Amino acid sequence: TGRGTSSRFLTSVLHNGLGRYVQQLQRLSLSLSRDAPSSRGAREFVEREVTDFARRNPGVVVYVNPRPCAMPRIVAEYLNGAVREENVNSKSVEEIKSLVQKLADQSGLDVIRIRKPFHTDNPSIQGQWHPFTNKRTALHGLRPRELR
Amino acid sequence: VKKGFRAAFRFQKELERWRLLRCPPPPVRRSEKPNWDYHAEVQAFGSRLQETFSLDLLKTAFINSCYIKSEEAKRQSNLKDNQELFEQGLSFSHRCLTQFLEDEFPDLPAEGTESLVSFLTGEAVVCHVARNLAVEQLTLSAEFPVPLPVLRQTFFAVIGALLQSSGPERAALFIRDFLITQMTGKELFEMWTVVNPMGLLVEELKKRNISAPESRLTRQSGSTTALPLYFVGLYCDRKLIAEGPGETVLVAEEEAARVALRKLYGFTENRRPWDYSKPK
Amino acid sequence: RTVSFQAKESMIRRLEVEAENHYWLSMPYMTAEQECGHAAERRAQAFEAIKAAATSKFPKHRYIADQLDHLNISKKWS
Amino acid sequence: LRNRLTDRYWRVQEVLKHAQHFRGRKNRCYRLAVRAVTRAFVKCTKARRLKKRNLRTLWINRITAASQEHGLKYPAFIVNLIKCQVELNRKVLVDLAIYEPKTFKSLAALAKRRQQEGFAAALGDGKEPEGIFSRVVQYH
Amino acid sequence: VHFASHQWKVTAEDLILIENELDIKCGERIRLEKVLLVGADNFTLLGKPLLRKELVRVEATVIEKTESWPKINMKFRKRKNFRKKKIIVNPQTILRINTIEIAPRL
Amino acid sequence: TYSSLPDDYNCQVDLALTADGRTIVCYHPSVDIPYEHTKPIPQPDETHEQILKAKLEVRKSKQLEQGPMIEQLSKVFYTTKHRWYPHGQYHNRRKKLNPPRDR
Amino acid sequence: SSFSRAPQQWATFARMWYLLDGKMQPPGKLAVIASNKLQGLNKPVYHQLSDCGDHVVII
Amino acid sequence: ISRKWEKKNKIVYPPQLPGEPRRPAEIYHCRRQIKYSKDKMWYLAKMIRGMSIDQALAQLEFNDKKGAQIIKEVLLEAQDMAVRDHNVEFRSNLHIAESTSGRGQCLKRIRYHGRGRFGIMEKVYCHYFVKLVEGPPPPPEVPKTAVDHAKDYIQQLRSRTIIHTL
RNA sequence: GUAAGUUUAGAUUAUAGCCAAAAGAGGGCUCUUCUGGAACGGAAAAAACCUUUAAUAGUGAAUAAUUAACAACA
Ligand SMILES: [Mg+2]
Ligand SMILES: [Mg+2]
Repeated sequence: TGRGTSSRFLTSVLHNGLGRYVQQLQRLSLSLSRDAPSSRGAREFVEREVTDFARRNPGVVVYVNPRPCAMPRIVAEYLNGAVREENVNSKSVEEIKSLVQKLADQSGLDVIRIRKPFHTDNPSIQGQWHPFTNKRTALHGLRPRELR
Repeated sequence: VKKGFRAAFRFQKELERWRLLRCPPPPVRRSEKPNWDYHAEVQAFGSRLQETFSLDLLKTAFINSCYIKSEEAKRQSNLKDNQELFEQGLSFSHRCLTQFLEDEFPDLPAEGTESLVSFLTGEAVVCHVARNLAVEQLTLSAEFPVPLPVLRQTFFAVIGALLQSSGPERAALFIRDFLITQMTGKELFEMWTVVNPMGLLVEELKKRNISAPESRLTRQSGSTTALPLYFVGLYCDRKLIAEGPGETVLVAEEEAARVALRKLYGFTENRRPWDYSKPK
Repeated sequence: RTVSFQAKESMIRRLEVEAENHYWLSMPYMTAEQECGHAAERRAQAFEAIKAAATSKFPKHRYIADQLDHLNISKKWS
Repeated sequence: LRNRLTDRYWRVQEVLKHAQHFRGRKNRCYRLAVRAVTRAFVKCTKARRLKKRNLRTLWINRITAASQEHGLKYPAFIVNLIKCQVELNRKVLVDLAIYEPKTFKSLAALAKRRQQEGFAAALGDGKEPEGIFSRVVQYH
Repeated sequence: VHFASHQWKVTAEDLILIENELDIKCGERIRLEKVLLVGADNFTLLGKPLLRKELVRVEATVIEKTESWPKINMKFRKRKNFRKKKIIVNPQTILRINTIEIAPRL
Repeated sequence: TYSSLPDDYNCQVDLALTADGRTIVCYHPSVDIPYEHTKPIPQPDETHEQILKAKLEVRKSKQLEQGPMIEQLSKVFYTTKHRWYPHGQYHNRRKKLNPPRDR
Repeated sequence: SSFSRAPQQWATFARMWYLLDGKMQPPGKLAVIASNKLQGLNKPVYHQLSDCGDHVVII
Repeated sequence: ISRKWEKKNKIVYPPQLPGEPRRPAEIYHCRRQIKYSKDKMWYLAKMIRGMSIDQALAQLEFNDKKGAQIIKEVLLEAQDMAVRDHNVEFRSNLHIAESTSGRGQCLKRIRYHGRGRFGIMEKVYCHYFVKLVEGPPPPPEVPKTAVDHAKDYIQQLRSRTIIHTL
């Protein structure tokens, strides 16, 4: 499946942790139905947990739209431009609450095979190895068997 | 003909996917699409960065002159520009960026510390930084996608609005976090273009009253083949200052000059890492 | 065949360990008679636990709450 | 024909999406593609374990090259560092040799010296002072 | 630095990926406490097997908490079939190394 | 001269133990190349392209045919001829347009 | 260190020329040294996909 | 059955602005049911690829195959409509961008054998497609020079990285 | 030292094995009797010999089995 799929290297959006950490999630949309058994669990989430989540995360704008609906759905958008969409059909409050927290922590970068765990832009402090390191020089720079 | 409508419904969705790939839709600004409230979006912008802004000032920054022209033309069939804030914001950034660089690299020449500031205030860096902070989404203009000169202007206007509200010390942290970070992993001459590096080196050595260097061939391999390696070292007063690798003697010798210059100005690869630790 | 050097050594090392096993098994702390009855109480208690679990099977309680909670499937915002 | 399966289109696409990068009729014929995909998945699972073993061989190969530049064989270098209470693993040692040549040379001398101390202790017999680098710190 | 069950060669501004949940909020600073070696251009210090707390201090930050991409596990069995298959996804976290400091207490 | 490795090529190794005996200190300054061990640059007679053109001299038949041209190329770069032949359209269309870059 | 990107890469992967003298030596022992350098197993940057061999000259 | 090649002639672009290169004209033409094998027609359609209208018509006039005459007549009609309906100025200023053959609807019959046996016979048909683009034929292919080959080889060597390490 | 065993009620499938190692009996087969086995590692490929308590992610670590062995006098 690796040869059947794309891959990338480990990175961060804008050097997130160097100076100050910025939260990538910026918008949430949740759609509901007033009276539909499928969306009962989402309704309870609005009743109890929606306001508390908004306060703990003040950089995210949350939209709640009751309307005639068949499947409740959540849309998450990020600063780098990614968009993610999830169905919430007939799920419990606990399931939805835990799902939302995962979205907050994520950065919009694609979830695919990552080639290496570690990324460094300054791998060497003493100088990268080349063949001439560890080779002694010679007087007058005479290559082997040169008479001079 | 099978009974049921659910399979027909599913297939309509796939036909939608196929059509999009073949005929990608033209870009649209997020304001047009649903789930948009301008007032709420602006407030989250400030809180996202852990900085406090005055709402009246911040909104003015996003407005652009071209936007006013479009509205009036539609109107025939008040506002207030960000021009004042743009000039103030850009001016401080140039001075603030220069102050950072000189302390870090005092020896480095004046022309150098102008190229780096020009490099870090160009469209490439500013436009790239602006988009990932949502500045493009909140901009008001007559053309979308926003042209880079327009996008760049609105970015510095925002810094100007931050300067007025919270003063110099806060803005200096803002420039460090978002603009100075962009030089991580960048070699000096990648940001500053110098032709004839040897000529510059000779003048610099004269100022400190040092003798002109003597070029010599420290190491050699495969000279007569089509893939040769050369090491050239600049010797001063029979003392080594720099050593450089290259394909040809001329290329390798030029490489030694750049190595020497970097050490003189203290912009080496193994130099002390920049400091973001200070909370003040 | 010829037995390789590795095989000969590996076998010797295992022989040496077993030799020590013989030694440490030659010095019983208690004789047979002293052992008799020294652990009777603990053993008897253990079986009592086993028997109690075996004879404890029975159906489970049924509650009105479980049956009537099914009606919440049609809860709504009025 | 009272009841007929109406979803066969999507059940077919599940297999065929994993076969688009094959060559031949294996990438478009279901009866052939299905056999090839399961063989690929079996290989994918068995190669997760084999990968870890392969990388260790690569590390040992590169370490032998780095040590021999200083005149040391691989067994001597690794063993003596352990006797000095150094617990660096093979993966990190390869990084130092490639990216920290001076630090690697320092470790090369340390391992060589500890080897020499062991040789002296072996030849000399009786009670003699132990080597400076042959002293073991204790924990409790 | 020895962290989790792995050893990492580290420097300031580096990114590290840990393949399990950590219980730390995003944006939080941490101190790595098992350090085996610290080095500079001209000198290096080696612990036996660990350096003392006074000498070296390493700090890191939690940047992202995520999950891995789906991994396919399909045991080898007669009558393998294409649906006798499992998908494994593990939680992950990313740390950015911030600073390394030393003090003159040798 | 306590170091057991010669100090003349890469660096000078000085190894010491702290008083408590819990840390090992390493001092490794670099060694610079002596002036007496260098050669003068041959200023009297250079871009790598010029070297290639002299190597890949077109002398007979103007532009040579595939086969003879490939034999010339293999000698210059010390390869076999098989390296230089093209491939079909199946392999050329599989190639990635934008492979990832690390740093 | 402090080289430009391209010269740094060129230096690391360059190919070296070596000399061996075979007078009175056994051919088998000579082969071991030559095979080591031909494959590139003398370099800490060795990989089977990197083509890191060197030239060997025997007289 | 699909007939899309015909409708391609009815696309209308918006007027070009003054500061823009002049867009060349395009013509699509085909003949649908032909009593000829598509495999045989392929060799004829392949030959005239990339050539100008006059060179194509010259080579067709001296070919002995039955397909050559049919292709020539289709080419002549395409030239006539190009000037008459698609605002082409000069007849000679045209070249063949696309030319290919396609399968048609066929018929099944019986073929007799010698012991009361039989076989299934197909009476085969094919289509022919062309696209004419105004302008001189684009320049031909030039094989890579020895210097060009080498420059690629150095590029390959420069791309190498240290694999599976920090 | 250790956790199974009997009674009651219900229910099929199966009723030809294979190789290694012991002891016999009719004289290489053929029967009878006790023990063991069914690698993804090893013995060159390797159902049956040897190492091996289940199955998961990791660019960690310590080990097991492991086809080779070193022509006269005295
Ligand atoms: Mg292993
Ligand atoms: Mg037929």
